[PDB]
Amino acid sequence: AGILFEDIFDVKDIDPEGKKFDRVSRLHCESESFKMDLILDVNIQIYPVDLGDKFRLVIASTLYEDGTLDDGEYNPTDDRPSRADQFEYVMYGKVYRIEGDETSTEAATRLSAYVSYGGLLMRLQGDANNLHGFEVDSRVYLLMKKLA
Amino acid sequence: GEDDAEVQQECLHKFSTRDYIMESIFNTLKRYFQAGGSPENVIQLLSENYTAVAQTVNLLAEWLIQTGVEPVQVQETVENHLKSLLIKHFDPRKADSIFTEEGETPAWLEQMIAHTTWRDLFYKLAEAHPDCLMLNFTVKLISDAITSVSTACQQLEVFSRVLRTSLATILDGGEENLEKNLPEFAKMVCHGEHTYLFAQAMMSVLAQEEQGGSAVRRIAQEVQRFAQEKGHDASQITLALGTAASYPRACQALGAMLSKGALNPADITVLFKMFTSMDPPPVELIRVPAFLDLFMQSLFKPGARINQDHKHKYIHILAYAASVVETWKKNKRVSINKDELKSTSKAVETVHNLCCNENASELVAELSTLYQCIRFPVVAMGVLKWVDWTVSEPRYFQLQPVHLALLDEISTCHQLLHPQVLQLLVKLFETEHSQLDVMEQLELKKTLLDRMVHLLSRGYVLPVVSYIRKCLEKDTDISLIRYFVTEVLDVIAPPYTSDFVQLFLPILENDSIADPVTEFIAHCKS
Amino acid sequence: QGIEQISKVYMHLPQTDNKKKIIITEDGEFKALQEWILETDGVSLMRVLSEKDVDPVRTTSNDIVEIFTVLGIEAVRKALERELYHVISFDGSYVN
Amino acid sequence: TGLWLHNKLGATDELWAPPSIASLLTAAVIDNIRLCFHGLSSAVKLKLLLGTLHLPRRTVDEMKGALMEIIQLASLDSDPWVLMVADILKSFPDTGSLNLELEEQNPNVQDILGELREKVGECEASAMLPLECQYLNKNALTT
Amino acid sequence: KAFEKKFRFDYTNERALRRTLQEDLVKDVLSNAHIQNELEREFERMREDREVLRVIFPTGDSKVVLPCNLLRMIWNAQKIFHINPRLPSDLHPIKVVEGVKELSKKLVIVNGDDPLSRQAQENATLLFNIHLRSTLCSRRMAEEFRLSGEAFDWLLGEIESKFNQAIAHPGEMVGALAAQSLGEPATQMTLNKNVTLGVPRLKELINISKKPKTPSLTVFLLGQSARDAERA
Amino acid sequence: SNRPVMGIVQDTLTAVRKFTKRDVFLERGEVMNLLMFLSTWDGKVPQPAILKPRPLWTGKQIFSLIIPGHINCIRTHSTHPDDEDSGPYKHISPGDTKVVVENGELIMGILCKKSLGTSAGSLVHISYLEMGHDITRLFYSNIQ
Repeated sequence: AGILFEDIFDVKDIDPEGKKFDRVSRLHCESESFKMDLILDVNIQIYPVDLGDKFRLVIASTLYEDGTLDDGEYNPTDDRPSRADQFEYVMYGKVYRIEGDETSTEAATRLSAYVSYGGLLMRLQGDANNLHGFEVDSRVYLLMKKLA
Repeated sequence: GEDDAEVQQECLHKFSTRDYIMESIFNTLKRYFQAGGSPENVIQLLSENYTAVAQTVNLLAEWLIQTGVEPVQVQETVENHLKSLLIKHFDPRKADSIFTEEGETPAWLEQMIAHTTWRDLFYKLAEAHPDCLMLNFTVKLISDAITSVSTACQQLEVFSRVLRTSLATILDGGEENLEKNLPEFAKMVCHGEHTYLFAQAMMSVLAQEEQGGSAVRRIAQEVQRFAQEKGHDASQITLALGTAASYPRACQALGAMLSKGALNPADITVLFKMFTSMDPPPVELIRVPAFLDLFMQSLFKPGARINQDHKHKYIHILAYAASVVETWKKNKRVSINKDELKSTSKAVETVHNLCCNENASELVAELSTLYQCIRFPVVAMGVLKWVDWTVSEPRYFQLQPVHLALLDEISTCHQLLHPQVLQLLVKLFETEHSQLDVMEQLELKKTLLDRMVHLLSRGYVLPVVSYIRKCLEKDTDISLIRYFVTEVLDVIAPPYTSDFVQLFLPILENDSIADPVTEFIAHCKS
Repeated sequence: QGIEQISKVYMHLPQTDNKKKIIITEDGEFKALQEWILETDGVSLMRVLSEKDVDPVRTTSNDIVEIFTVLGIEAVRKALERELYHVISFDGSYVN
Repeated sequence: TGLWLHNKLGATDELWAPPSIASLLTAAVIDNIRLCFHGLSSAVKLKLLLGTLHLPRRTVDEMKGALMEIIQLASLDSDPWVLMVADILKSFPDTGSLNLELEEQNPNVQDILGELREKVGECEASAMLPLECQYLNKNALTT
Repeated sequence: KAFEKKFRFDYTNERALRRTLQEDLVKDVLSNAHIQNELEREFERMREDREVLRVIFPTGDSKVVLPCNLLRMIWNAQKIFHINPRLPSDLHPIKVVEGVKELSKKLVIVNGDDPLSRQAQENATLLFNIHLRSTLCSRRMAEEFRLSGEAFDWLLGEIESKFNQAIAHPGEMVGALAAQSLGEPATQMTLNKNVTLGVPRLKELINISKKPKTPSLTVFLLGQSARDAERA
Repeated sequence: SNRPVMGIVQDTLTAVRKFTKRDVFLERGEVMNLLMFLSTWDGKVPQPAILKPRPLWTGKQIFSLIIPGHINCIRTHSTHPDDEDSGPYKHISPGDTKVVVENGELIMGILCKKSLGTSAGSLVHISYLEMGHDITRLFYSNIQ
C-alpha cells in the first residue's frame, strides 16, 4: 500500500490569524475518527476550499500503490497507475520534525508530525499509534479529496 | 535431611540475638523443643540479653509525666512513630494474608478503628489499593460506619444505592455543603462512561420534575464538568440526551465545540446560519455553561485567533443565547422575543473590543459606558473573566488597580454574581509578592476586605464570614481580621441577625477594638 | 567641601544592564541589581578612590593618562581597550 | 475480533471508551463485535458499547444495524451494567436519541427514583437553578 | 539546579538509559563503577569550568567568539548519518569522555612538554576546551543529540580539522590588518549625559592627550549608599 | 568582524524576499526557464510541491537547488513577530518568518538581509565556512 496515514477531516477554520498570503490559506481541520488536529497550508487559488468543507486526507510514501519507490524526481511521462488519480489535490513534501509529549522516563502518547510541501507547512497532532509511519527526513505525498 | 542443624540455628539466632524474648518466639521455641538439642540454654539465651528496655521506658515515661509536660504529647509521639513505621513497613501481600487466614480481621482491627489516626491510616492504605481484599473490605466497611470507587461501580446495585444516598445528601446540602457532598458522588460517577451515562440519564429524567429538578440538572452539569476535568468528552451524552437530536446541524456543531473544549468559526457559522434562519433552534439548546465559558475565553483572553467577519457572528450568537425569550406552549416555541438582542450584542461588541485591546486609565475614560453596559448580565460575566485573567497575572498590582472597582458595579447590580465575586477575591485575598512587600500585600488584602464587606452588605454574609473564620483559623493575620471588623462595624447597621453573629462574634473573640467592638459584642450577646 | 577639578556630579540609576551591579545569587543565577552611580565632569581618580563609602574596585575613569598615572600600564591597557571598544560599539557596529 | 477488543481495551483502569474509539475500532470490527461480544469481561463489553457513542453520526448511520444487534446482545449480559446501557442506548444507532422512560423494572433505578423524586420535591424551595440562567436577560429568565 | 539537572549525567534511573541507550550500554553503565566515576569526574571538571567562566565573564554574557561552531557541526553529523532522535543511541558515555579528552590533546596552539609550554597551551585553549567539554558532554550527547559512534568519530575529526584550519598563518601582517579593520569604521562613525564619541574621541584615544573634552569618573558605591538615594 | 563582507544587494535582495514567500508558485515552463540560469544544476527537475490539479513548484523549492551542499541554518525574517517563539506555532510559522535551511534545502521561511546579507551567521557565511570559497562564489552567481 505505502499509505502512512488516512482519515476524513473537516475544516474548522480557514485563515485564523487574518489573511497573510493572497493565494495560500492555513486551514485548521479536525478528524472525526482519529481525532487528529491538522494545520495545513493550502493553495486556495487553484483548489478553493471554504469553511465547513469535508475531505479525505491520505499521507502516502509513494503514489504507484505497489511499494515501488518514487525516486523523488519529476517524471511527467509515467504509465504506472498513480494513486493521485483518485484525488483532487496532491502535494509532495518532506517531514522535518516529529515532536511528542515524551519524557525521559516514558515514551510519547501524543505526537506532532510537521511536513513542508515546498514551503507550505502542515502539522498533524494526535495519538502516537497512528503516526508510526512518519520518520524525519522522509518524503511524503499528501492526497486530499473533497467529500460531498 | 533433618532440618535440625539449620532450623535450630534459625531459632537460636532469634534466641541469642540481643533482646528477642518478648515476641513468633513461641513458634520458634516449639520448632526447637520438638527438634531437641539444648532447650535449657535457650531460656538462658532469651533472658541473658534482656536489657529491661521496657522498665527503662517505665522510668523514663513516668519521669516525663513527673515533669508536668502533657502526656498527650507522649501519646502523639508514640502514635506517630508506630504509625510511620507501619506505613513504611506495610506489606499489601500480608494484609491480603490476614484476609486469607480469616475474612473478617480479628478484634485488633475493630479496636484500632476506634482511634482516629488508625482510621486515617486505613484510609491512606486502602484508597490506593482497589484489589487488596483486606484493604477494600476495610474501606467499604468504614464507609458503612470514602467508598472506594472501584467497589462503588463494580455493579449497578451498589453504585445506585450509594448514588441516591449521596445525591440525597447533596440536595440536603442546599448551596454550600455540595462542595463536600458532590465529589464523593462525582468521582464515583467519573470513573467509567457506563456509570456516567447511567447517572446522567437518571439525573436527566429526574430533572423533568418542575418541583426542583432544575437542581438535579445543575448537579448533572457539575458532574459533566468534573468528567471533563478527568479528560472524558461527554459531548454526545448531552447531545443525545437534550434536544440536539431535534436539529442535527446544531447537534454536530455544538458537540464538536464541546468535545474540543474550544470554539471555531465553522460550528459557530453553522449556529449563526441556524439562528439567522426563520426557524432559530431552541435557545436552551446552546445555553450550556462550559460552551458560554468557551465564548468567554475566546472573547476576553488576549487573542485567540479571530476574524472580523466572524467576530460579530460569535457576538450575535452569544447575544441570542443571552437575550431571546422562547415561550414553551407544551414544549412548543411559539413566541420568540428578539427585541433585547441588538442592544445586548452592541454592548458585548464594545466591551469585547475594550477587553481584547488589553486596557487601566482608558478604562476610567470609558467607565461611563462600562457601568452603563455591565447592567447586561452576560457582559458582566465577560468583564469578570477578562479582569480575572488580567489581575491573576503574577504581580499585576505593582502596575495599574482600577479593575477591582468594577466588581462593585457587578455584584451590587447582579445578585447571583455575589458567589463569583467572592470566589474571585478568595484568590486575590491570598496574593503574595516578594516585590510588593508584605506591607503592600496587606494593603491590597485590606482593599479586598473592604470589597468583601461591601459584598456582605448585599446579603452574601454566610460564606463571607465562614471563609473569614476559616482563614483566621488557618493565613489571615489578626491585623486583617481586626480591620475586617473595623470596616464592618463602621458600615453595618443594627439589628444583626444571629445567622451573622454566630460566625462574626466567636472569631471577634480574638480582639476587642477596631469603641464599636464593645457595643457590637454587648448588643449581640444581649 | 569636595575635591577640586570636579565641577559637576550627576547621580542616577542605570537602566541598562551593562553598568548594573551584576551578582551571582546563591542559586548560581545572574541577577542585575539596580544601584546608584555617579558620573562626574573633570577627573581626580586618586582622591575619589580614597574617599569613604566609595567602591574602590569598580570605580574607573574615561581619562587614560589618569589611569596610567594612578594604576599602571596593564590597567591603562585594559582601560584603553574598553574605551575604544565602547566608542566603536556605540553605533552598533562590531569589530573583532 | 474478541482478542482485538482485548488488545484495544485490556486496560481495566479505563472504564471509559478510549479517545478516538472509532479509530481504535474499524467498520469491519463494527460488524464483527457480534461474533465475540459476550466473550470478553463485562467491563470491556461496556467500554465498547459506550465507544459506540463517540463514533461519528454518519458512520453509525451506515452500520446502524450492527450496533442495533450489538445492543440487543448487550441487553442479555448478566452484569446489570450492560443491561441498562443497552436499555438507554437502544435507539441511538438508528434514531440518534436515547431511552428516557428508564424506570424499567430495575430495582436499583426504582430505589433511586423512589427516594430522589420526593427528596427533590421537598427540596424545591431554594432549588439552585442550572448555571445557564446567570447569563440570560430577565425576560427569558422569568419565562 | 538547572546546570546540574541539564549537565550532570544520571546513571541511577534505568528508565532514562533504556529510553536513550541500547540495553547492552545500559547494563554496562549500571554494572561497573569505573565508568560512573569517570562521568562524575566529567561533571566535576565541568563545574570547575563553570566557576572559571563565572570569574572570566562576571557580566553573564554567554555570547562569545570561538573557532569551531560545535552546534552546527553536531547538526551536520545528525543529518549526514541520518540520526533518528526518536530511538536509543549506541554511543558509550565513556567513549564520549575519552574522545573529547584525546581531541583536546590533539588541539595544539603552543607545542612542547615543559611546564611553561603546557601552561601556555592550557591557557590558549582554555575557553574553547571549556566550550567543547560543555557542548560534547555525555549528558547532552545522550539526551538531545543522540549521535552514533561513527557520527561522533566524524564529528571529532571535523572539529580537529577546522580548528587546525583556524590557527593564524605565520607571515600574516596582523598589524596592518588591525589598523585597517579599526580605521574603516571611523568612516561610518558620526556624532549623534553628553560625552564625546565618534572620531574626536577615537582621535584623542590614539592621539593621547592631556586635555579630555569630557573627562569623567563613572564612580560606583558599595554600602547602603549604592541603593539609598539620600546617602548617594 | 568575522562575517561576510559582501551579501545580496538591492534588486536581487528585494526579489528574493518576494521569491521565497510561501505563496510563490511557478508553472512548468517558468521553472524550466529558471533552471537554465543555474550553473550548478545536476539536470534533474525536482518533483513539484503540488502535482494536482496542476504541476506547480514553490519559490523555496527552486531556491533549495541554489543552496549548495548540505548546509544547515536557522535565522529569522526581519518581520518575525517576537512572541512567536513562545506560542503553539513555534516550528510551524503563520507568517513564514523563521528561515530553516536543512540539508541544503530551504524547507520554510522568507529570506532577507538578516539571512542573505552581510550579518554574521547569514546563509552565505555558513556556505563559505562549509563548502569553501569556490562553491560560495557559484552560490552568489546563481542567486544573482
